[PDB]
Amino acid sequence: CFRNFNKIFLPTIYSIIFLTGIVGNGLVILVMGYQKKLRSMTDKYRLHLSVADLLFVITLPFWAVDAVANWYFGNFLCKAVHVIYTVNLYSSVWILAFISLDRYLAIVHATNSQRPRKLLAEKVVYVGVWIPALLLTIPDFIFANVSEADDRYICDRFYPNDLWVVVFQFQHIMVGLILPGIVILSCYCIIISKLSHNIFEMLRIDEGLRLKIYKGYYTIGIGHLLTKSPSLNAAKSELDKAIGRNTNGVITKDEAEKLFNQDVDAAVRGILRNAKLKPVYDSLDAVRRAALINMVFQMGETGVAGFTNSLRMLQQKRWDEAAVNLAKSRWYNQTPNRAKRVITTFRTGTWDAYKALKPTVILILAFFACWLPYYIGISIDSFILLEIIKCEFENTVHKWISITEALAFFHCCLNPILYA
Amino acid sequence: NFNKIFLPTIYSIIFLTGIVGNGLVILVMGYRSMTDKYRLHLSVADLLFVITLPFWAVDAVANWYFGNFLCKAVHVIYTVNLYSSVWILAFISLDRYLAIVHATNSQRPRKLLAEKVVYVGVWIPALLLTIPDFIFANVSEADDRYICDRFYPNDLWVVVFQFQHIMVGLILPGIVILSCYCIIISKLSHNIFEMLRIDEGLRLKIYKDYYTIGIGHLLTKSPSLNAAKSELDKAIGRNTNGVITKDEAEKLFNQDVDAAVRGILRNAKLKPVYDSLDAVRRAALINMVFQMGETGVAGFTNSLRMLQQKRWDEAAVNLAKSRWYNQTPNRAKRVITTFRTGTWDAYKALKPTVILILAFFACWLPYYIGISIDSFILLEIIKQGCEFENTVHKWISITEALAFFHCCLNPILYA
Ligand SMILES: CC1(C)CN2C(CS/C(=N\C3CCCCC3)NC3CCCCC3)=CSC2=N1
Ligand SMILES: CC1(C)CN2C(CS/C(=N\C3CCCCC3)NC3CCCCC3)=CSC2=N1
Repeated sequence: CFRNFNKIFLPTIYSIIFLTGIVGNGLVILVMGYQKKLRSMTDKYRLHLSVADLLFVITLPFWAVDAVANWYFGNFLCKAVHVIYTVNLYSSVWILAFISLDRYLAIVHATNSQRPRKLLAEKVVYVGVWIPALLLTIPDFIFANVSEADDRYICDRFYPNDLWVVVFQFQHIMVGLILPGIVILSCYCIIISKLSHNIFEMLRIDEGLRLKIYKGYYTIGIGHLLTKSPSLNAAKSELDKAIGRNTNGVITKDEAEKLFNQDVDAAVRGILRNAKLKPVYDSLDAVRRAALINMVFQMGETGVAGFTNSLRMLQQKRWDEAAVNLAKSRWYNQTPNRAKRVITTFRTGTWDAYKALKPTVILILAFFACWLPYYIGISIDSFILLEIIKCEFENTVHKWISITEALAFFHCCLNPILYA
Repeated sequence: NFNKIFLPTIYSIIFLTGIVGNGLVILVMGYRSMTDKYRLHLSVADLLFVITLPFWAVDAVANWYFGNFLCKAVHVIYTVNLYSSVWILAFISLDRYLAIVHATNSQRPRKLLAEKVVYVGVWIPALLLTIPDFIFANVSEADDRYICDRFYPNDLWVVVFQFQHIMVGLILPGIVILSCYCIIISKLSHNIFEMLRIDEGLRLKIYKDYYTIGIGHLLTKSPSLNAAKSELDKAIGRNTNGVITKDEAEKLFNQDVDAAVRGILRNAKLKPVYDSLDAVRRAALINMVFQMGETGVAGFTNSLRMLQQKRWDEAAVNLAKSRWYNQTPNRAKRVITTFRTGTWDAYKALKPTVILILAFFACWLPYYIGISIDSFILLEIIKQGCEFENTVHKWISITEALAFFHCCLNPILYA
């Protein structure tokens, strides 16, 4: 086979990203870099991400000049462009891994374990993400050179065997996607598990945990209504029907968690069906979502849906207005302290009655979305390389790899785009 | 040629030691400590591999006689064993981290991890990684002998799998093991801070008799604050002005503990006692050195005897008879309880885990040196020619079989 339809259209893509990326990241480093005021730890990591992108976007006119006609830059700049691309390739994804780590420490070890969150943001990021990637750039400092093949000069990495190619193109999948990707997905699974337990701890304080059958109808665990029927043996049959064994009126703390988690999912599925509740729950955050779930566990789907003004105020982020409006209700004088805690939870968004993770989820997912078509492409090239699929299809796939790598560069002008 | 005599030698020993060894381990807990239950998973993994070792010997001595199907089966059993063994040890490290660092926070997810996660994470992904070996291993009908091994389409397929092997087999499990150990070593070294914090007290200002900072750290014996600040400024390098941070106090405490351990390990009476003691009981001995000092603690000749003899109830009652106990009861009562129980109750086994993991990696270490050199020549960095190239290939052959002893170090671990 042999190695240009998208080569005068492709340089416009580097230019769009250079113009958006330089202006975008430039004003972020202008705002963040010289400011002292409102700094959640993720903003410090975002500055590291913005500086990494800014350094790399400066390299884009070179990519565009190389794509249009030639490489007039020389030996040193061929190495520099290649080293700046590698540092931005590894640091970016690893900054998101350190951002995901920060979230794990913020949700799981909030008070349980003092911050190492300060150390990762102030010092570790330099020698744990910056320096390794700055040293991983060494094979590109010498193997990347200027070729004077035809009157047209080609600047790229010239290794010696191919067996040197796959060992580095595996190092790229490992350090670039496998190692940081695991960290991010681990945090995203540990959090949602130990965050849907805070709902247990919130409702244990409010509804109460009873391991034996109590009443005013027959009840078990975190307020699980078994039957309205005036018969204890009928309550046993309803208990054994949805738990497994013939328990006989007594359950345990660990197995009580499961029963409650089933009622949480049933209420969540119900909220996602209610015309009034569905948009509000989708608008709210984890803690404020749990405060609304708490209300469904007490009033019910219809009971919550009734609070027209407050639900609209919760949907529109008007916290103090929603809390004041909710205080002027039937519920606030029915259960003064349970409503006091829930209202103040809706007011602040914290567990202070006993930290936003949502923009982080968007940032990582958008980065994953940017690089996804390139990963879809690169795999097919590796599939044809191993002789799994079969020359016209080979060079046409290479074409999409060129455009997807350039469309993936949009990840640079996104961290600044996130501030909407 | 010598490998026709030396490989069956290494196979025979490892077969007998491995079959009699792992066999016992299975039948013991075939009908409960969670660090053992994984050790049972290892015996099922290792015994299956030892069961295939006569095939290795027959095919090293003479011919492959066992057909195409059994060629694939030996390749799969080897692959399963390669990935399960190392990943069980990762889960062993993971369990200890949850047992030491999250002793209460994450109480029993270990009960699930050892019952459920082990099959979805160690067994299933290893048995699904057995697929390339199931396809590519076949019997080559060669001229004078039949050869059993994997034959891939191109040299690229070789690289893809022979590097995948280093990730899910060495980099990924090793990265888990090392990080777990790094956090355990940090939590138990933290834990001693909390002990002395309850006993010698923590503060960021000074006191006198004797100017002191942090957790009973004597700045100067001289009655001059200028010298107390001068000692403090130089203790943590940076300018202090007489004040330090809680996190900064740990740095001074670790310096005080490590220097005390450097004292104990350079003392003939205390070194055999400290080496024999566990993490919790080691901290209790250190606590005593912070109160009495080397010479003072080394004086309890009768007490130090039972501490290194695993007779706790005998040592505790003997120590309550000393001058030290009645003169200072509260602290001494709490330290005696530490030796007696091995728990932090006054304020989980770790050594077999560490030995098992170090012994496993030591077993595999020479093979990794040999496989490292072979990859250096294949990639063209080293150059002596083909003479040392076969010497390296002779090394890999011997070191790979010599690294099967890993199957043996689980039942042998009961010593
Ligand atoms: C991975 C990589 C850095 C490698 N590469 C490549 C191959 S090198 C290269 N130019 C540049 C890539 C990035 C650094 C500067 C040279 N080739 C040609 C040169 C003539 C015009 C078309 C592209 C294209 S896009 C890309 N990205
Ligand atoms: C990684 C691997 C399984 C690959 N391999 C090999 C190559 S296959 C093989 N026999 C067996 C190894 C493992 C499965 C059964 C075939 N070769 C020869 C046949 C001629 C005499 C020496 C051994 C030897 S030891 C080893 N280790």
